[PDB]
Amino acid sequence: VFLGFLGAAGSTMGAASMTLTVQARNLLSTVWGIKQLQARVLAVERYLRDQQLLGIWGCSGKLICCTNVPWNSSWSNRNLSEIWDNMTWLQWDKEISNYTQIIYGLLEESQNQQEKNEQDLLALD
Amino acid sequence: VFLGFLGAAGSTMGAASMTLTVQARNLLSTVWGIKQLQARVLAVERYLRDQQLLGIWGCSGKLICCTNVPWNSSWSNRNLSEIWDNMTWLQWDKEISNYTQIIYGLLEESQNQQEKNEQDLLALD
Amino acid sequence: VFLGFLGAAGSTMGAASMTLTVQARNLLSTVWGIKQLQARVLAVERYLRDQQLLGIWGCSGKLICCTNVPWNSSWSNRNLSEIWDNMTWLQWDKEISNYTQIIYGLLEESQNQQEKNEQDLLALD
Amino acid sequence: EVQLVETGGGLVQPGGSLKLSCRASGYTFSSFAMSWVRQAPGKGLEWVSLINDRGGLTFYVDSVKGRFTISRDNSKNTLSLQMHSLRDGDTAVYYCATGGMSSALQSSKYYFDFWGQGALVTV
Amino acid sequence: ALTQPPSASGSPGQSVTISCTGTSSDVGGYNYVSWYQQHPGKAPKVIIYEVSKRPSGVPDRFSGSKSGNTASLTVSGLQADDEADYYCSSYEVFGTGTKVTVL
Amino acid sequence: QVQLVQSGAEVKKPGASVKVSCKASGYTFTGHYMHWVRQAPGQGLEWMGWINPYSSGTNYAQNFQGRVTMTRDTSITTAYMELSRLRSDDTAVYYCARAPDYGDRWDFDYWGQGTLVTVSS
Amino acid sequence: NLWVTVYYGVPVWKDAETTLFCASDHNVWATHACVPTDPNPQEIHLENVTEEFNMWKNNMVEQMHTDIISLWDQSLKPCVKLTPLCVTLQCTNVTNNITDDMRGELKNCSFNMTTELRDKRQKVHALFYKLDIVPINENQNTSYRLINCNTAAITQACPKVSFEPIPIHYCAPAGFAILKCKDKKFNGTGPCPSVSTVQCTHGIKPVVSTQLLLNGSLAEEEVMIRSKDIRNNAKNILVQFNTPVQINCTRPNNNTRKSIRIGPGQWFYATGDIIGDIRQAHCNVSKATWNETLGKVVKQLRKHFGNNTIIRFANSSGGDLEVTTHSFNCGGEFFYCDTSGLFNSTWISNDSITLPCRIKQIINMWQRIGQAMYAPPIQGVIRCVSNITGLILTRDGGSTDSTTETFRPSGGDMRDNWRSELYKYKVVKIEPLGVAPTRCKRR
Ligand SMILES: *[C@@H]1O[C@H](CO)[C@@H](O[C@@H]2O[C@H](CO)[C@@H](O[C@@H]3O[C@H](CO)[C@@H](O)[C@H](O[C@H]4O[C@H](CO)[C@@H](O)[C@H](O)[C@@H]4O)[C@@H]3O)[C@H](O)[C@H]2NC(C)=O)[C@H](O)[C@H]1NC(C)=O
Ligand SMILES: *[C@@H]1O[C@H](CO)[C@@H](O[C@@H]2O[C@H](CO)[C@@H](O)[C@H](O)[C@H]2NC(C)=O)[C@H](O)[C@H]1NC(C)=O
Ligand SMILES: *[C@@H]1O[C@H](CO)[C@@H](O)[C@H](O)[C@H]1NC(C)=O
Ligand SMILES: *[C@@H]1O[C@H](CO)[C@@H](O)[C@H](O)[C@H]1NC(C)=O
Ligand SMILES: *[C@@H]1O[C@H](CO)[C@@H](O)[C@H](O)[C@H]1NC(C)=O
Ligand SMILES: *[C@@H]1O[C@H](CO)[C@@H](O)[C@H](O)[C@H]1NC(C)=O
Ligand SMILES: *[C@@H]1O[C@H](CO)[C@@H](O)[C@H](O)[C@H]1NC(C)=O
Ligand SMILES: *[C@@H]1O[C@H](CO)[C@@H](O)[C@H](O)[C@H]1NC(C)=O
Ligand SMILES: *[C@@H]1O[C@H](CO)[C@@H](O)[C@H](O)[C@H]1NC(C)=O
Ligand SMILES: *[C@@H]1O[C@H](CO)[C@@H](O)[C@H](O)[C@H]1NC(C)=O
Ligand SMILES: *[C@@H]1O[C@H](CO)[C@@H](O)[C@H](O)[C@H]1NC(C)=O
Ligand SMILES: *[C@@H]1O[C@H](CO)[C@@H](O)[C@H](O)[C@H]1NC(C)=O
Ligand SMILES: *[C@@H]1O[C@H](CO)[C@@H](O)[C@H](O)[C@H]1NC(C)=O
Ligand SMILES: *[C@@H]1O[C@H](CO)[C@@H](O)[C@H](O)[C@H]1NC(C)=O
Ligand SMILES: *[C@@H]1O[C@H](CO)[C@@H](O)[C@H](O)[C@H]1NC(C)=O
Ligand SMILES: *[C@@H]1O[C@H](CO)[C@@H](O)[C@H](O)[C@H]1NC(C)=O
Ligand SMILES: *[C@@H]1O[C@H](CO)[C@@H](O)[C@H](O)[C@H]1NC(C)=O
Ligand SMILES: *[C@@H]1O[C@H](CO)[C@@H](O)[C@H](O)[C@H]1NC(C)=O
Ligand SMILES: *[C@@H]1O[C@H](CO)[C@@H](O)[C@H](O)[C@H]1NC(C)=O
Ligand SMILES: *[C@@H]1O[C@H](CO)[C@@H](O)[C@H](O)[C@H]1NC(C)=O
Ligand SMILES: *[C@@H]1O[C@H](CO)[C@@H](O)[C@H](O)[C@H]1NC(C)=O
Ligand SMILES: *[C@@H]1O[C@H](CO)[C@@H](O)[C@H](O)[C@H]1NC(C)=O
Ligand SMILES: *[C@@H]1O[C@H](CO)[C@@H](O)[C@H](O)[C@H]1NC(C)=O
Ligand SMILES: *[C@@H]1O[C@H](CO)[C@@H](O)[C@H](O)[C@H]1NC(C)=O
Repeated sequence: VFLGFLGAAGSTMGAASMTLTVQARNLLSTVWGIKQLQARVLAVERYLRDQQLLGIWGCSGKLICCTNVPWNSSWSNRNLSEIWDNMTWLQWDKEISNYTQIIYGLLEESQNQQEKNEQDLLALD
Repeated sequence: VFLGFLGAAGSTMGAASMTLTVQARNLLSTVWGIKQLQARVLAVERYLRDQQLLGIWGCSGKLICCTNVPWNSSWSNRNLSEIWDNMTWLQWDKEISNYTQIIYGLLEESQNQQEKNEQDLLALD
Repeated sequence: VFLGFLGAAGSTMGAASMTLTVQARNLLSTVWGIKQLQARVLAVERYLRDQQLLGIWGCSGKLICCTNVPWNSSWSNRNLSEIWDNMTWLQWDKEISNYTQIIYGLLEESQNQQEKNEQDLLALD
Repeated sequence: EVQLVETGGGLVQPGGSLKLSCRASGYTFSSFAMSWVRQAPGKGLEWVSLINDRGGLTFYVDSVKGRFTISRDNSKNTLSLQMHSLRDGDTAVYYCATGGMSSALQSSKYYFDFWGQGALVTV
Repeated sequence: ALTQPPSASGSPGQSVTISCTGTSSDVGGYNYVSWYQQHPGKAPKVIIYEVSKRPSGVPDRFSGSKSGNTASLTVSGLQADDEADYYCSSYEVFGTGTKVTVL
Repeated sequence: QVQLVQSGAEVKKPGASVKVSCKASGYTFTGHYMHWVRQAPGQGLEWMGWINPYSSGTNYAQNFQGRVTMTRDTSITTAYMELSRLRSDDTAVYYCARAPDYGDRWDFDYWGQGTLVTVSS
Repeated sequence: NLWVTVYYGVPVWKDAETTLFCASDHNVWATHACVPTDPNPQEIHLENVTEEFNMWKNNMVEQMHTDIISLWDQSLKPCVKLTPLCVTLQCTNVTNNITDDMRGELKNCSFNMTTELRDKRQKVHALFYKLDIVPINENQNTSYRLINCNTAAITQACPKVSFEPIPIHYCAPAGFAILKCKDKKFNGTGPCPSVSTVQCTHGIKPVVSTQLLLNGSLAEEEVMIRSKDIRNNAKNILVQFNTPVQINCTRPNNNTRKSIRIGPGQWFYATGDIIGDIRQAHCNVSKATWNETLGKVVKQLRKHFGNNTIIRFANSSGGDLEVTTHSFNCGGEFFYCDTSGLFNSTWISNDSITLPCRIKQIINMWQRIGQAMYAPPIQGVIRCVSNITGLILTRDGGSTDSTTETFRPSGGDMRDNWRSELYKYKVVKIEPLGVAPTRCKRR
């Protein structure tokens, strides 16, 4: 499982988006019998929290998920070639750390809950 | 995350159904280093059990999920206006505690497994 | 919950595929207060790992999941009647233990990631 | 008490881009779905478009599906209809009405309960 | 403060009723009224607790109720092992005592 | 088996002190209030007081306040009641009784045998 | 017509009992293990919610009781054991100038103590209080023993561990919530129409005391009288004040700490001597403030016992020293103060008070078996200012006069003290999953 882990860390975002399963499979597994257990418990919570995010968004069970949130040029004005072909995910995460929680809120609030309510109302027509 | 938690506990079920993400995000996180760890483990199991229910039903990854189980007037004869507009979720849960496991069984047994088998058979046509 | 557990272990695979929820619901729950806690933690990890497999495949939230991996006669030349009507799951698992990781790799690599990328490209047409 | 009052109606040429606006009062605007229904001078009633209570789901007849755009503002209590590429067949009195659908949490409202004065449109 | 008749009497097969009367007002203080049976020579045993509950192992014959200030026991099915002293209690007050004579 | 075993009968003169013990067994001693109730021969039941065997706190009836002392020992699981300055009418059967729980209920589930104390000249 | 719709995230809860964890801003209550607190903790008001609360069945009190006892044992575990101190003591009366209040309370005891070398002994002398020393024999041999030597082993408290109570917060784990009753006239039990949800409780100082509640919470408007059953004299009455009464407790004696090496790395801390005169420890309360506070308490008790009933306060009728006196820990010293002048009054419906205090250095906290603690002396003079925020009273039963009610101090069960702070908090578990009819059908 470990093999290939973080190998595309220095690759472009496009090239590094085809190895998502390699990172995904590496997120899940005498006081030293307690502390290690705590670490195991910690890993589970982190995994579940990320999965919870994917579930409050319409992204449950997916590694690549398309959404209805428009991109804002304030978050980033770079082209697609300057993000996917000429840029790595670490650089992108360093720039967009500043805006992550606005995008997360837009993902959580407007799009998924309005879409879910609209499916609730279309299903009773 | 905590902010707004249980705020719609006294609101109507309709008004309180638009805040589901607020409760959903608050379900997941020296003998005192063990007992607290047990509590953390306990929370995970509860979360997973509820998610497991949603998965055995056709509701995985959703906060609002529509099903094929007809409502039975024996469970409740109240109108929709007397449930969603003039009633809270605590009152509803107190009345329908008596019938919860019948609805859960109907959700688990007839609808999801028959639908899943019917998709298994439609996919081979 | 326990009632009916593994009851179809000796039944045919077809008959034993209608009781999947019974096994699914039984996977989730002083040094003896630590060891038992470790066991609980262990169960969670196993559950999550299996769920993770189902998520890296296109099978999240499903107990029966159809895929795009063709069956290979090298894995098994038996008919459908000799698998579903005249055979149990333990016998099938004993034969196909030898081939499980090839099928798992084909499930993980070609079909789901190519399908996910193709949906990523169809959604922007 | 429910008072629907349409405006923006008048005369336009083929290819015109005409905007009508229906103002509502006397009831909770955001709690009801709204529709536009048209009546040609010499014919009966024809349903044109439907918008839900939240303004997120819109439905149209095939004959206007790519030309008309129903919209609503729930703070201002204003329903609106923007018609582009108006055709000779679109000459009619347009009425705004309350009803046509409801959310899953309400009773069925598959009918038009309240109606407007009407607004003449001559293409 | 919990007056009781001085004596009561019954015949084998029929039923007897003992009454306890409280001088004080109702003031919802009579929720916890217990009854005791003192076979001569021994220590009292509890027949009713909280007006109309029975300790496990007590026969259904003993059964009391309440009405405002008053509160009563009913020994229905009187035998010959009912020659005891019956006392009503409200917390610390004890009843005055009724000697139930079998006939 | 829950048991309460009291000391044997005693003969006292007026002006003396008498101390009656009650050994408890079969339950958690600190979890139930201990009550002392006396019954003179031929008369009804008279409640004397209670002791909290956990906190050691006591409560005496007004008839006995100033004369009666109640104590406990959790090491040997024993409750004690001492009456000073006995009088002629003080002759009675002194019972210890266990409350069904921690001071909420006054319907005494278990009683001791009863210690007969007679006071005479 | 209607179909089952599943909702996840439903704001519904059930009564629950769980293990609440800790938050706090060389301490008895650990504090390092306890999680650090978070600034500006969120409080959310639940509008249109009425929730039943029972203080008298609140598992937060039982958990706090267990946690404080366990923390005390954990603090005592690594400290020096004083088992060698069970030797014959030769005690005489102190020869300094001693006030009559203290004549015979403090004894000068000499004994043969061990040293770092197992083949040597030292002749040493320490000052001990009379409430910690027992005559070995009835005869006047002047040979005495420590009070605990026959029944329990004694451990010295670590001098570096402060006995000052610090506020602690009890926090619910994920999936659970703490509901706080915000009604300001809440009698303890029943529906609460004004409810909020909190991450954690307020800062609760686990102050250990009897008969008086110290450094607690005040009632918002009026004195509150809370009892599980006000007609049951076997249950305690918790009185919560709306204004604090300031109490000033001092140990006037200047004190020294003498260090005696009893083992290779074990030190025993003796009082040694007193510089200057010897005076009795005592507490002062304002007479007028206490008298108005008692007037308010009587005014509130008449709401339960009658407008025309006489309310009398009298001293404790019995029990051990911890419950017959106002016991408390301040400055590191344990005071047992005589409250017979606080509760000495009849109230018919129509300066300062000095409470003498005795000191013990050998303490058996709670009522554990076979474990006692020696309290090392504190150097200097201890001056302590505390707020009295409530009382624990017991009503005299078996009264032969129905026109008068008599109340006496009680205590000794610390669950009644910590229930005076946790009375407004309830723990519930969240039930986020629910079903309801809607018109939406699955395709
Ligand atoms: C109710 O609350 C009040 C106010 O918080 C509280 O009184 C306070 O008590 C503490 C601890 O006894 C006092 O702090 C001490 O003050 C003296 C003054 O000289 C210092 O010497 C002390 O420090 C020495 O001891 C410490 C260990 O205790 C060592 O860590 C330190 O190095 C020193 O050796 C210490 O600071 C505080 O001054 C009072 N406050 C007032 C206003 O009097 C009271 O105790 C609480 N009541 C109860 C019953 O708990
Ligand atoms: C306690 O007793 C000891 C002796 O057992 C006293 O110590 C002696 O005190 C006198 C005072 O004049 C000194 O001269 C001696 O040298 C001391 N002897 C030792 C062995 O130290 C001590 O002072 C007494 N303390 C009190 C407070 O009474
Ligand atoms: C590193 O960059 C070079 C170009 O400089 C590229 O050819 C190579 O594939 C990159 N490595 C990885 C692991 O993507
Ligand atoms: C983009 O962000 C800015 C603030 O940075 C905001 O004012 C603007 O409305 C946003 N644009 C869109 C289209 O959401
Ligand atoms: C977009 O592409 C052009 C191509 O010439 C490049 O020079 C430019 O830097 C890019 N712009 C941004 C904002 O990334
Ligand atoms: C966000 O702000 C930080 C400073 O607070 C800055 O380092 C970062 O680069 C900002 N974002 C962008 C896109 O520059
Ligand atoms: C509480 O009820 C009132 C009507 O009595 C309503 O206006 C208010 O919005 C409700 N509060 C919440 C939080 O829903
Ligand atoms: C509704 O419940 C009753 C029992 O309460 C049952 O007999 C009846 O068949 C149910 N109706 C439907 C339509 O499932
Ligand atoms: C349904 O609505 C009517 C409207 O008049 C109301 O009076 C009635 O109580 C409701 N019925 C039920 C069963 O809730
Ligand atoms: C279910 O039964 C319980 C008593 O067992 C009762 O309290 C509850 O209200 C019942 N359900 C309904 C809808 O009344
Ligand atoms: C076991 O096999 C027999 C036929 O030999 C069959 O009738 C029976 O149903 C099987 N048992 C189970 C549990 O499937
Ligand atoms: C089946 O497996 C064999 C090896 O066992 C492999 O060579 C062959 O290509 C596989 N066939 C298909 C259709 O994938
Ligand atoms: C397939 O079915 C036939 C039917 O006659 C059976 O005899 C044969 O064994 C089966 N073949 C395999 C490969 O399982
Ligand atoms: C796989 O190989 C093992 C021996 O390594 C053998 O026991 C097993 O039966 C093989 N698979 C099949 C289908 O025979
Ligand atoms: C010593 O003090 C005691 C008090 O414990 C007293 O009774 C005794 O008389 C004193 N003896 C003297 C001064 O000799
Ligand atoms: C200490 O021991 C000596 C003998 O070494 C003995 O005479 C003396 O009395 C002892 N002292 C005490 C205070 O017991
Ligand atoms: C609180 O009020 C309830 C009734 O709502 C009552 O049972 C209880 O005794 C009251 N407590 C006090 C101290 O008055
Ligand atoms: C206590 O005595 C010491 C002796 O050094 C002195 O420094 C200190 O000031 C005295 N303290 C008081 C409060 O008198
Ligand atoms: C207490 O009051 C008395 C009154 O005489 C006074 O002398 C003493 O100093 C006071 N004590 C304190 C600690 O304030
Ligand atoms: C207690 O001490 C304070 C100063 O710390 C003083 O103002 C107050 O009057 C004193 N109270 C009493 C009752 O002596
Ligand atoms: C205490 O207050 C009461 C008010 O009820 C008053 O009658 C009495 O004189 C006061 N006593 C003192 C000493 O202030
Ligand atoms: C209580 O006061 C009386 C005098 O009224 C006294 O004899 C008795 O010893 C005191 N009790 C306590 C515990 O202080
Ligand atoms: C109690 O009050 C009486 C007067 O009723 C007084 O003589 C006595 O000194 C007081 N006792 C105490 C201990 O303050
Ligand atoms: C006593 O109460 C007052 C008013 O509530 C407060 O300011 C003060 O800090 C409190 N004192 C202590 C020692 O807690």
